[PDB]
Amino acid sequence: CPVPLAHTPTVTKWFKGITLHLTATRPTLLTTRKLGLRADATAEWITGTTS
Amino acid sequence: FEHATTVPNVPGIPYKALVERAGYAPLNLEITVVSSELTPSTNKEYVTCRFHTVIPSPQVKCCGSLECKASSKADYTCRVFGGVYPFMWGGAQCFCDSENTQLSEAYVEFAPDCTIDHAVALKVHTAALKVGLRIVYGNTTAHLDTFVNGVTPGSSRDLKVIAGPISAAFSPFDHKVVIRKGLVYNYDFPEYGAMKPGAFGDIQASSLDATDIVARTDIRLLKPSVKNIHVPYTQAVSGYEMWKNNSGRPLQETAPFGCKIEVEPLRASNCAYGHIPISIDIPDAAFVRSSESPTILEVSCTVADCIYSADFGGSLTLQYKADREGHCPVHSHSTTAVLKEATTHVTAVGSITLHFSTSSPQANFIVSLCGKKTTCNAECKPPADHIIGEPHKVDQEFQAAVSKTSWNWLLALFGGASSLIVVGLIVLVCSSMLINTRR
Amino acid sequence: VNGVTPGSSRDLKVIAGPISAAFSPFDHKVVIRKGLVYNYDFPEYGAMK
Amino acid sequence: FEHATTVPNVPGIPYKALVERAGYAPLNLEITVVSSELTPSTNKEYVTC
Repeated sequence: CPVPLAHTPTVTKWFKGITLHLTATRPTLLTTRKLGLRADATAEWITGTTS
Repeated sequence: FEHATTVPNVPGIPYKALVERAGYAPLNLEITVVSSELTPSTNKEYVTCRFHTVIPSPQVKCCGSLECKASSKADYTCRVFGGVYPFMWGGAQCFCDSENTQLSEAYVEFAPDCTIDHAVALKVHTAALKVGLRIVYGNTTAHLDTFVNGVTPGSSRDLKVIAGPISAAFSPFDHKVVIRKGLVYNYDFPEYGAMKPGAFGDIQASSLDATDIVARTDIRLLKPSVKNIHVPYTQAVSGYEMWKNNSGRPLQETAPFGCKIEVEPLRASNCAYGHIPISIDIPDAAFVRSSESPTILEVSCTVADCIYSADFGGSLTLQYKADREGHCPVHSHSTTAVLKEATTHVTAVGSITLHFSTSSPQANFIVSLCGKKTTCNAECKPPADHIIGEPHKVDQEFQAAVSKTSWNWLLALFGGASSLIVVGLIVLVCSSMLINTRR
Repeated sequence: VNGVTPGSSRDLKVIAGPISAAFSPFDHKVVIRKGLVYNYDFPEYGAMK
Repeated sequence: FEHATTVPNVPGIPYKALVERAGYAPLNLEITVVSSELTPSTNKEYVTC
């Protein structure tokens, strides 16, 4: 089945931290995890446009 | 001759080593972890899914009671009721009034759709790491897959490669895990036979098609009440669906070390954790005699402006004097720095240049060409770009994280304090002896 | 024997455990042959000697 | 009334207990391990011959 692909998030790079600018007119799942000793995984349903 | 070295368990990183079978010239060796497949040992504890509560049409009797004959059906909990006198579309279905009795029978089976969306519960046991390695040594190269246990020779071609055990053992799966639709969740599912209503594993079986179904669902039946024949009953919400709503986040979004998670079979792929001990009895036909190989009378390291970063942000230039033109191996003998190139066509006399990557702000890494060794030395500046789409190609250590000049300053401060207290000791002893000699 | 599973039979619901010992006869590695079984440190899969 | 008692984990041996409840005469309670089935989970590693 086809699934949509919201406009790729515009990254912003800064000291040991990245900013994701996101834009999705419909609820979209964002998930991030560190590849380190601990995952510190987090999940968030973004909506609209936000950072 | 077998060489051995630790290799960073980082997929796609072309870690390099230099072999030194001194009876022959050095040879460039790259141990590249193409992929990893850490596979846990597991068994299907039971399948589970949204149960379907079959309520077979009730048995009726018009002149006596009915025994609640037990059945092997899952969560079979039938009850007998008097005073039923039920109707049907046409009318009453019994002869008498109170003398009639009814048996309401209900049990559960896997819903037809369960065939697809069934949560295979699995217990997880210490996973054995397997890795697909691409090895290249001189012009010769080979690819292989070795289970990283430290005993099996997952040899390919002539490479007697052996790998493991892992420097640090890690399994992303908890002791208990469950797979759903190819998603996977670490979850303390109830053991076989431990079914509880309204929770995961309320219905379980050895396999979805198996008759060995057991279930706990709080299924209970009320006494028929409406004029029309009926079997009003209640049950906890399907525990599988309840867990579905509150499943949390799957391990594919939560495993550490960047492990990708693949199902069928359950395994962790391209995970990056610890170091892999590697030994390789490379075919000695791959060496070339030191006398037939090029060798360099002299070499010096001049490093250009270099950036410490994950990519090859450093660049250096090597002048050389060589006995004969050819392809010398080149490698870094220092763990803090790694070169991009591994071999270079070299003339009788000229200048080689090499791209390199390092994490240390200093450049005191011993580059080697045809086995000759030269200490590079320079300041590398911090990276201008905070983020790059590639993992750091090297680790770092505090002994090398301190910069040359910062290290000089810190040691000068401690040297000052130590020398001052030394002066104190010296003057105390000297003054004591100066007094007592004439006291 | 986990301490929870109700072995409900007729009107008698019962729970049992945990066992007073974590004993098991089977060693970590076992091999079955013709119905006989032997605890034995066999080499893992992909390990052949 | 959830009576609770330990039982010697011995098959065949009939452990006899007595429940003592305020309003009622004691009730004989004999509990016997007729069978036991200490089964560990296992997975086929490989077959050999």
